[PDB]
Amino acid sequence: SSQVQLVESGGGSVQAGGSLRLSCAASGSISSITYLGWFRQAPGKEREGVAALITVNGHTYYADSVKGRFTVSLDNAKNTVYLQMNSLKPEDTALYYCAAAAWGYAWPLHQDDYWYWGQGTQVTVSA
Amino acid sequence: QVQLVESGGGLVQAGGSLRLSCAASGFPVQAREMEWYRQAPGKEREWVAAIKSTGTYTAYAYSVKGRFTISRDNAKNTVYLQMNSLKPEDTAVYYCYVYVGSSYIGQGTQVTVSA
Amino acid sequence: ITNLCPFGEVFNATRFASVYAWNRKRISNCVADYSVLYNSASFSTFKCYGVSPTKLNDLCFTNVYADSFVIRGDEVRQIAPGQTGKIADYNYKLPDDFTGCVIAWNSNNLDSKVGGNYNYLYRLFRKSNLKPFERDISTEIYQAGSTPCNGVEGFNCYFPLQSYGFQPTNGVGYQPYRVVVLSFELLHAPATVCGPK
Repeated sequence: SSQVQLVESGGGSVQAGGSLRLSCAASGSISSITYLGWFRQAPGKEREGVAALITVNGHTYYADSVKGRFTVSLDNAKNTVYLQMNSLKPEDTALYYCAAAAWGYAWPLHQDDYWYWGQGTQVTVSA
Repeated sequence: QVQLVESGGGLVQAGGSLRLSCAASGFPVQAREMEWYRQAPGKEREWVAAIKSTGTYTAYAYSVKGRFTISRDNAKNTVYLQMNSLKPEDTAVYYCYVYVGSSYIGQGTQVTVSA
Repeated sequence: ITNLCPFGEVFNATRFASVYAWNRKRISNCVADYSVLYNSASFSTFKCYGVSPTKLNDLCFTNVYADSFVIRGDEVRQIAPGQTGKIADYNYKLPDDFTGCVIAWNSNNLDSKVGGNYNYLYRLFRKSNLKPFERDISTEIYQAGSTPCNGVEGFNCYFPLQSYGFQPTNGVGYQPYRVVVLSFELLHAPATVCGPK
């Protein structure tokens, strides 16, 4: 629904070893947001969790594949959550979604929980 | 109606290999977790392995990890259990299992490993 | 009120129940601090239904129930209203109108063992689905064929329980997780479990 609105930006094409920074701006019922997740999906594959942040305390979770390379962070003033993606590799190529939840937190991420979803931003990493 | 049919068992020497198959009907194998159990007469049923397409995709019992590999062919709607380095303690009836609104388990296939 | 609620006895219990024999502890006449649990570093799941998790300390209930058990990580999502699967259907069932929270954490370093831990069990076979908050600890032989079993495990006569065989080198979805379900009960009696102040 439209209670929480998420707009992503920052995706694009980069060579292996480069970096990107995804942004996700939240509006609407923002005080209800308990949890922010970054998912990614390549066509035909699972929409998998990449990273997550608990809004009450800023605690973060990361998938094993991106630990040490990705960082998720929140600017409360701008109500914007960020995914800094360093040392990118072709395996990171996917459509990346920002998602917001109000029911608490759950790691690993599962898309079948009730989420508010951004529109998705493509990341394409070339060898 | 859901059905599972195990094939591939037989008599093998220790150190040998066997490829078991589980032919599924009534549901897509890629849409459900599917599992292998095994049981020898007078012994407790033992969980062997699992495969699915979300979260952790495969898993194995401690004593078969590194020797067995579970896989899936969507087009043939079949799950396979490749068993290498077989030992006499692997002798058992092997059963394929799925939960689709209720529990389904096949008739099984006999595996016997001589020393 | 007066004394804080004994949540430590639930979350820090050394032994946890098998899911088929899930444990329930009633909590009443105490001050409940849910925020200190929610804000901690302790849990990988803290998901609520019918209440906002960040305002739990603002609420008052007649009783609280704390159910606890161990399941696989990728089974934690069956501990929710409206779910199906062998856990939700044969082991522990939440009602559609559940009001409460489900809390879980990875317990691989406690409940898995080199060689496999066989102590934790789940029900694999049952004639029908559990009612919400029902418990079934029977070990009657399950008659899968036309021939009666007369209490003997054997051909088409299944022992209904199954060991998880938790072992530490599988991925987290097949590792053991400890689960605490907090049910918030509001009757037509005064509340005895409120947040602080």
